Amino acid sequence: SPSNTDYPGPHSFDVSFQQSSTKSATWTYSTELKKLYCQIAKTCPIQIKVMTPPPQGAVIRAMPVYKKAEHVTEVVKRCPNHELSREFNEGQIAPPSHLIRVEGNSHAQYVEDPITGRQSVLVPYEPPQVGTEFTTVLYNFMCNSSCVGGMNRRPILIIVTLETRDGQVLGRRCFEARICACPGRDRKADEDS
Amino acid sequence: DYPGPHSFDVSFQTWTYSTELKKLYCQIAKTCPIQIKVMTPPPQGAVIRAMPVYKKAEHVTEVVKRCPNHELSREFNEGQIAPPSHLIRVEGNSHAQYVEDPITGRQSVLVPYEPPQVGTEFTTVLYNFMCNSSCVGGMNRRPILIIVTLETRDGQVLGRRCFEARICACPGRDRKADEDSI
Amino acid sequence: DYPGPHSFDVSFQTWTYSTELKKLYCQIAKTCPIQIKVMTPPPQGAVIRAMPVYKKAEHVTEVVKRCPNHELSREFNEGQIAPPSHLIRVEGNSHAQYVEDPITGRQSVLVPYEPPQVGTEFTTVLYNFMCNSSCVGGMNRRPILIIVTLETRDGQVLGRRCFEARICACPGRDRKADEDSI
Amino acid sequence: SPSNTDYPGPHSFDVSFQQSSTKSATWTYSTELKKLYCQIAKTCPIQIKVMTPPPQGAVIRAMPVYKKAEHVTEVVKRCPNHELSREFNEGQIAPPSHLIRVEGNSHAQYVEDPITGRQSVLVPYEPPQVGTEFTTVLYNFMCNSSCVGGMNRRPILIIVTLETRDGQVLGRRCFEARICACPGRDRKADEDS
DNA sequence: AAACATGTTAAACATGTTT
DNA sequence: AAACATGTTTAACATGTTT
Ligand SMILES: [Zn+2]
Ligand SMILES: [Zn+2]
Ligand SMILES: [Zn+2]
Ligand SMILES: [Zn+2]
Repeated sequence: SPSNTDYPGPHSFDVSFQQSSTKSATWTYSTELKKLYCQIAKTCPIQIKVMTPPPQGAVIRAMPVYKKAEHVTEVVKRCPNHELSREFNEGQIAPPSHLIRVEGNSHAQYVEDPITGRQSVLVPYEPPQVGTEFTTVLYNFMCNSSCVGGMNRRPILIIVTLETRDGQVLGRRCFEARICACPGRDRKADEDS
Repeated sequence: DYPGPHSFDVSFQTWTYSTELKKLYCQIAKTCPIQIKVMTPPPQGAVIRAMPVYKKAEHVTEVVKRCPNHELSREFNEGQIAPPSHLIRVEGNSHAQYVEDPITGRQSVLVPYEPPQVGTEFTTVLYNFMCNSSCVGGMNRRPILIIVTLETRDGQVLGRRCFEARICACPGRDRKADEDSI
Repeated sequence: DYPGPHSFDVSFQTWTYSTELKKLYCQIAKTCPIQIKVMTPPPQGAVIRAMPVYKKAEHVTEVVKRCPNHELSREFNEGQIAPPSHLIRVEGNSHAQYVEDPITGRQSVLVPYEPPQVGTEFTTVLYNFMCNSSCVGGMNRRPILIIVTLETRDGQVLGRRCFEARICACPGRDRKADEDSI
Repeated sequence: SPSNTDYPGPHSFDVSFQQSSTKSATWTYSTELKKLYCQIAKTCPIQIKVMTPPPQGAVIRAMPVYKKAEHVTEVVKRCPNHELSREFNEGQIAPPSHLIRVEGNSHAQYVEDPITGRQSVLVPYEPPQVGTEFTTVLYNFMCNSSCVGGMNRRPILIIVTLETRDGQVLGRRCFEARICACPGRDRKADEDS
């Protein structure tokens, strides 16, 4: 069952979240809590930062997995309802079963591991734009973290991993993901807890 | 409106559409599913171009771009295929290509046509509008309307349909109130 | 409502019924006893068909099936006579037959009519509703109403009655609150 | 982050606002609230009064700065929209980025601090006209106090400072500035609050 | 049935524009 | 000035779940 410990690796790999506006309540992040609260199917900008240029076909794989020990062995797919619902799939090219999607990147390739059957999504690594210090990747989470027949409100967490073009892990960072309806409210309540 | 040889047509099933007002009310940067329907297979490369333009005769000659604020605000731009100036964007299609006319300077976005899915009866396109219908320094609340055109791989027009677009914050409210004027 | 020649009628004695709201509030997959009463013996094969349909004019044309989750979730399906797609089920009757209309695609369930028990005054049918009135990908909280129809063995209608169905989790609460709106 | 406390200084430095007509609703002042309510790009007359002639190159610098602690460190510039909009900049000589402008004075010089990057505008001090008790300076505020991509309705306040020709502060006065569309209405509502 | 978790639906408000 | 148009801010409401 895939590792979830932070491992900076030779390229000082790192992921962070910086707010796209100046509200914009579509999502929010508890650096303190290592939790990302965000709305379903909406877009989440995630900042990647290295300290030294990674290898060649270097890729960034984002994989979802249940937080709690009891479920870790269960794959994380979209609930039956959404995996068919006309919406979010109609003009889509991405596997309707996959939870995690990346928008704005034709090269993005979705993958199901033949043995573990674990779904994940990869994007070829490209350095930041000139004058920019972050490579930004656009993720989309396709099921509330409470879809019955899916996560059924079981905490999950994302494992973004920087890997060599032939799957060797060069770096890994994790954060708990909780896709809902009122990221604002929920984060707030979660913090008063 | 020009149905053309393939009896080209657009229709709609965070946004809403007044059939009889030929007006689309939708929130900014939110996704707009749009239905395309032909009667006979179009040529081969056949593309679907979506172009914005001002409704009022006063302003038709002025190109339609995103207001300066949005145009250069990391937000929505940062990790993006499309140019930050373009108002119309299409999501869910790597083949989608954005184009600026060298002479007219007009911005538009094309997407290669493809028959519907088996059993289906519509070629559905995903459009995103990236500036409110009121951005100062942009549309400055000047009504605009979208011109979706089915064209031949080399730019020959095969059909054209058009509806008024009004991307705001309360498409519901606005639509309703806009329905009160009668 | 069409009483018909046999003065056909439906009535009610985990669920509850607002007589004056013609609304049935009941929990999912729980059992609903429904009372049938005629005035004169119906024909011979005479059947009682229960069909679901959306109350709102907007959606009447759309068939009513179980949401995808329930439709294919071993739970409630595994060992079952009836099709997993069908919303309405009848328990306690081997003769009960489920039917999908080839043309309209509409789902429904029939049960052969039988006079009441001796001394009794009602033909009681046992209905099960298999999806909440709010299942995403199904009724998506769109009010539906049941159409129980007494028909002739060959499908001729002899009578029809109808009540609004709202299968939820707290029929008590919902009913009460739904009674507060007045 | 620039000081905002009133400091009369050796020359009994003072700023006040006296109404140019006898309506004229282009602006208004709540002496009581220390708030100036005024329309964008329109002209605001501000009265300067000393008690003893200031030094030589003595200047009057007006600098904008956010009121609330959370933003004080952020410079105050014109929102992107106005910094390009053909209007208000076409026949203008002043930096389209600058919020505060002074009209009716060729010697007025706009300045961006190389280190802090803070924009301000200076005007050489000149005593009142004969028989007059005030040196009047004409300011123009170039962005609503709600321009998105700019102040985004964040309260700001002006810091007019009397300084020696080589930047030594001889006096300073502050007032909250809220440039809007209906100074009348807004002030009224603000007072019923 | 109580206290709670969480998606759905919108109202009250702030503030520029039109009349 | 009074009304109108519109983005924003915040809340209430509906309903399955948990206790
Ligand atoms: Zn789901
Ligand atoms: Zn804009
Ligand atoms: Zn269901
Ligand atoms: Zn501005």
